[PDB]
Amino acid sequence: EDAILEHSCGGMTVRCEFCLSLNFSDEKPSDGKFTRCCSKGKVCPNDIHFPDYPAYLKRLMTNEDSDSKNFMENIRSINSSFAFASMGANIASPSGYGPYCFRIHGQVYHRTGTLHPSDGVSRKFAQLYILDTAEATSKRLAMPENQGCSERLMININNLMHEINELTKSYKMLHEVEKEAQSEAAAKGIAPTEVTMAIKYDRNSDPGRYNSPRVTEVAVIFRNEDGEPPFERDLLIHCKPDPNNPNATKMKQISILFPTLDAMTYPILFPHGEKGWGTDIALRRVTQMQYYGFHLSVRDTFNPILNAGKLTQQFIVDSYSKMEANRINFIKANQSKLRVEKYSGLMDYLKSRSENDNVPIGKMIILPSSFEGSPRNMQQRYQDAMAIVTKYGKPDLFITMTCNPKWADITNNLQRWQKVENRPDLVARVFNIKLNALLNDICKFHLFGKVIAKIHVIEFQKRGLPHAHILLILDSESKLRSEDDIDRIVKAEIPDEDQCPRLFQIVKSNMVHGPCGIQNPNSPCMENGKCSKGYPKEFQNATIGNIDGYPKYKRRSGSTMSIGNKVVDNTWIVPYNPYLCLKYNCHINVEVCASIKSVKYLFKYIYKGHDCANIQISEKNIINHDEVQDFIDSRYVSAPEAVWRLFAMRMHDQSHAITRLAIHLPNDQNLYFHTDDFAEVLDRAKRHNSTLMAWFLLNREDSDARNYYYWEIPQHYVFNNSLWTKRRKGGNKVLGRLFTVSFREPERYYLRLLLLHVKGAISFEDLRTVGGVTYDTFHEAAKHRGLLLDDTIWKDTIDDAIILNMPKQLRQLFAYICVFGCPSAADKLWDENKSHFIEDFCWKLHRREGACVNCEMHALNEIQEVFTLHGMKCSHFKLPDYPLLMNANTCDQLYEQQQAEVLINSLNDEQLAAFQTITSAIEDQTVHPKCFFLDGPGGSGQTYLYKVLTHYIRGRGGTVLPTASTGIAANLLLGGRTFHSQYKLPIPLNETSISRLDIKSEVAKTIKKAQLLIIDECTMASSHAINAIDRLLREIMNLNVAFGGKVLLLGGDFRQCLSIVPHAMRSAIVQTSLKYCNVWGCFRKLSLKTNMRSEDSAYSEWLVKLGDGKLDSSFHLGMDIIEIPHEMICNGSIIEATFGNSISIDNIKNISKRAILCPKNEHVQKLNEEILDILDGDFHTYLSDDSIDSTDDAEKENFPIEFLNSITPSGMPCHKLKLKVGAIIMLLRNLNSKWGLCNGTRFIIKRLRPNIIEAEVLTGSAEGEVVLIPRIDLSPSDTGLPFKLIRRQFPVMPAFAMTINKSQGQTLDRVGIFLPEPVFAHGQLYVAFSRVRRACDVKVKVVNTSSQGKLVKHSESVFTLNVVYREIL
DNA sequence: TCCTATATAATAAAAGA
Ligand SMILES: [Zn+2]
Repeated sequence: EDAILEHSCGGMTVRCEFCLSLNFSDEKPSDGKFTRCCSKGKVCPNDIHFPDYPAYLKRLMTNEDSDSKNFMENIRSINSSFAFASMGANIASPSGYGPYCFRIHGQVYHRTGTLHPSDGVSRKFAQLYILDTAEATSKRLAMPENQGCSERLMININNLMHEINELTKSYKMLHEVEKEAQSEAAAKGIAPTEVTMAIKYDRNSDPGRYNSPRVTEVAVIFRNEDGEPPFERDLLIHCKPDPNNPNATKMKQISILFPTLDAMTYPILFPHGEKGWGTDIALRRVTQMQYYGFHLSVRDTFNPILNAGKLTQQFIVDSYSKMEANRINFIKANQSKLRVEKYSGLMDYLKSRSENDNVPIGKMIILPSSFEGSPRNMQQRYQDAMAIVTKYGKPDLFITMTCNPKWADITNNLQRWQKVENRPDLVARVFNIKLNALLNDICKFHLFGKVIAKIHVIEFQKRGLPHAHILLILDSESKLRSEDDIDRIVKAEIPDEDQCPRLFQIVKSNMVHGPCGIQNPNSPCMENGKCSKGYPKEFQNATIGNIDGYPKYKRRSGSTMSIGNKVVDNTWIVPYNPYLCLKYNCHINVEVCASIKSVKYLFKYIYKGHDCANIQISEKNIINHDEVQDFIDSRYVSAPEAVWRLFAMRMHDQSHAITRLAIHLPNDQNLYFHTDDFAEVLDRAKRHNSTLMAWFLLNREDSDARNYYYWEIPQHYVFNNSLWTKRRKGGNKVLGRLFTVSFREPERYYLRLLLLHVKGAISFEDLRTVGGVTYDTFHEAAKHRGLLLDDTIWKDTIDDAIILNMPKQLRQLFAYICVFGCPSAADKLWDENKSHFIEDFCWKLHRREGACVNCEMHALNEIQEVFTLHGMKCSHFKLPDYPLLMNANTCDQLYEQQQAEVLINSLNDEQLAAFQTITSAIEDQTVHPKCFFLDGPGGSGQTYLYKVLTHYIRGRGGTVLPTASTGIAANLLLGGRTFHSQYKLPIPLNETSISRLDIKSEVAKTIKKAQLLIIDECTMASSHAINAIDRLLREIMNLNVAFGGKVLLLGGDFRQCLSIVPHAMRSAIVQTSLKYCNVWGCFRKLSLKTNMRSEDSAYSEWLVKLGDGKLDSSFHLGMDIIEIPHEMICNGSIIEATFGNSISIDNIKNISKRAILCPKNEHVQKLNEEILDILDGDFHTYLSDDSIDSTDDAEKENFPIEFLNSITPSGMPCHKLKLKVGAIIMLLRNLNSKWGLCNGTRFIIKRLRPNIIEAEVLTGSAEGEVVLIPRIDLSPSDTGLPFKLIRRQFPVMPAFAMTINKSQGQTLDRVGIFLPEPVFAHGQLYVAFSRVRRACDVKVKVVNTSSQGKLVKHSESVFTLNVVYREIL
């Protein structure tokens, strides 16, 4: 009403003294000098006379001239025609002959390979194109109504350009060059060709509106590995021929950093030439951002850059691509190589340093790239956002705001000739002034109560309108716990027209409807559903009960208004707040979050880079109707985003910054040193102090610091130059976090516990000292303080095993408990029960109770084997230590040679050919990249080659080092190890990832000697992991050739499901795969598609077709629709058919192989319960104890134990496990991969007792050994959850039914697929069908729904969706 | 919206109330 007045910017009256520049009053900085317009007084024009803009072009740009309308419509084409330089593009040529240059979207482009390099080697060039987006007018353009600039206009501009432009004499215009290319083509008879670009639209857009001419009309499409804009692009200059000298070359190449590129590329914007602003005239030398900043500003004198219609959009989008690429490359080029080594190691090396010895010291570290989109930067932002939630608790309010193009402030400023779409600068500046005002109201004015913490991220839509998502964590006093509070903040109904007319109009247009969420929300094909026909229903109450985990607000039926000749009721009014909507006239949606799980989904807004789209380029021939089509997946940048990034405007803001503290052993710190300056490091080392060491000094000299614990010191002090100083500026609170340390180093784990609970430590000695008595080790000190976990559960588990009387298993149980579970005192258990553990060894070696030596040693050695695989040693656990024995893997050379000869004879013809190529490469002495990828359907053929190759190489005396991506795959291969263990790659795997293996370590020597390295499942391996293997191999060898010139055999099948990513769309997922990595070019493909099926050869052929998406028989009914063979479909209950009518303890072994597969985990849990009920037996309930590892005692209050019990994150055991004798169970942890236990290893329960479960292995090498599985501590694999849940439960899950993606490696004799809803991934259906060898053994049941079931109404046949991404295969 | 392989340790740079 009168009280609420719309926010007014106040006009552009204010101007800076240093330079004339019209700026809004709010934008003025505190100092009084505007940074963007002139960098204070630092930026000034050079003293060169500035020519006036030519009159004829100015009259055309304004509407005054008669032919002005035509000029504005064709500005993109006219500018390109008179330009002196061109951009290269790669397009396939029909008939093998193409014109030298072709026109795409109104800009001249030249085929890659038009200029052949004098060196004779052609650099790879990334592809960047400018796309018009609104090519709906192509049909009118094709029609000869005008669409030629009227001819007279072209002649008049051409005459003006020659008279006023000096460059014309030196360089020919593109329009003349294009004619010459056509003339050469005409003589050869090469046909004229037309090139067109199309975008497959994404499902995210404003409802019913996309690609609006008003929202955007120009964009850059670019493809690069990490989404960074490409530095290397091809620009070719055509030079007018000189009669005097034939030496001059017509084609020369200029890089993105050529000095006068701007004047050459865009002639209309700078007509006079390389004079005035076209030449370098910025003074006091000026960075690229500063130059663009000066030009894109509004001043009284006419500015060509902001008043040129479509060209203005192209200039801004092209300039952002050039500026970002130049900054990223310059920073990377000017980077010193850095190496990190511990202080103890460097000092030891220096004392024993060999004179004149060149040895690399330490591990290489690669510093992060500047671009925000790069993976490492994004991961840090997510971790920082997560800790604000952990400390301040669950978020209370989520608010989203979107720009309105018809806002009064944007319209009044625009001059009559300009249109909102043509000028991007005003939209970005007005939005920033408004967002800052709303942000201030919420926090500075305490709107919606006191706000403690805030996170805000701005993302641009395909239309290009900017929208910002804000999350607010309120203080405890104002937290919303009542229906009365929820109603005042959020309202979901149409306002009374008489009571509040202005509000009624704002709600009527901005928030009238929400797109119905039925497969496609934006598409208006569901016209009825699009407006007022959506999920919300008349609840009639605030009901903040989290029924579905989302509160449902009050909606009352019976109120409706007329919009677009339609009636929309209270069913669909997006939740809106009155004061905010009245003040800023734009769509503001306020929603309340009442579940911590709701944030888990919402936090993913901060994980994106640029918008992702799919573009297909087609070349067509007029003479004959021949078209060639190619598919490119590339990032998209709109014009409004580019102006936002070019100016210094923030895209992410967090209220509290985070400082990371360090936990280090007493003599080991971290020093980072440049490789060349080794001598300086020795002097610098004494001075360097890490955060922990500094804390000791602050305690020694300051009384006040004693009160705070080590974790809280960052909040009250700041670190500069290796010292801590008090902070008196009232600066942004910094939270402070301590990292988590793993049990692999026991002392460091004990140190973390002491720092968390001990305060006022003068020096390391004080931390160990407790109650006036020093203790020799950190572990002893912790026990006396009493901050250690109880070991009662472990003692009981060991006692039960002794009663069982099976000795070998008891020794294994001790190893599994110590490595995975954390035992405070392992030594005590071993000493008390030593006789029971070593009883078997005593009986065989020394008859009955004989007295001899090494009986204990033999027992300890068996336990040590499990420790070696995980990397721990017996000394760490304080067990008695005996020196390790030595054995040789190669064994008999004669035996390996004889076995190899027989295997070679049985190989198939395609297989034999592969053996010959791999053997030849090992013999060849030339230094050339030697990487081979073995393709072909996943199956028996690939494994047999690995066996024959290993035998042949061992026979010649060389060594092979087999490794595999998954634990189950590793068990099959001899001596299998997970590739993440062999090369010790970091678990997050960001772009800057380096292997932790030491160059001089014994393991490194083994990799150097090995002739061949084999990876069983490349499909699972991500691009980052393959890159890290390349760096380590290059470092160990002296060569710089890819992969150290070592033969590699990364066999894999790409039809199977790709590696899961936390959030991505089709365009995002394809780029991270091995195919889009740079090293892929060197790889040479060997094909092994010969099919090896014991029976039902027809079934194998059908599987390949489903995987390749070649089945198009029913595609006519719908896209991606296939028909299952009739015999397989089963109306009857899938449980009865797949597992058999009879399920009993007596016959469980016969039906053990069979299993049921379902797409979503929820359905799987329901099926498992029913089968368990039918089985005879008595239910035993094993409960679990769950805790959150935390740096703060209060953090536990925010997430209560009752909440932790309910959550069951993927890859973790259930809180309440119900199991009965004869059930099938699957291990969820690798444990001992070599012996047989793995990520699968399904077992049949034999006996169940408290604290111990006895099972028999149904799959893998063990095949029937009896293993006892103890409780172990399991932690969530994903980092999405804010807290780290440590839950101890038997690592087991009921396994009668498994999700399709958990069954990639298992082989099942009979399988039944139950599909409640259609599949949603890369290889989902293919994996489910592939498990069974023959067609008769698959039974499928489909539930009828909108997209699946009997799609033809009169046809009794069932159709299901098959999803395959064509680009990956 | 969903699905979840591996399973240990986490960067050099100035400046404000
Ligand atoms: Zn200025």
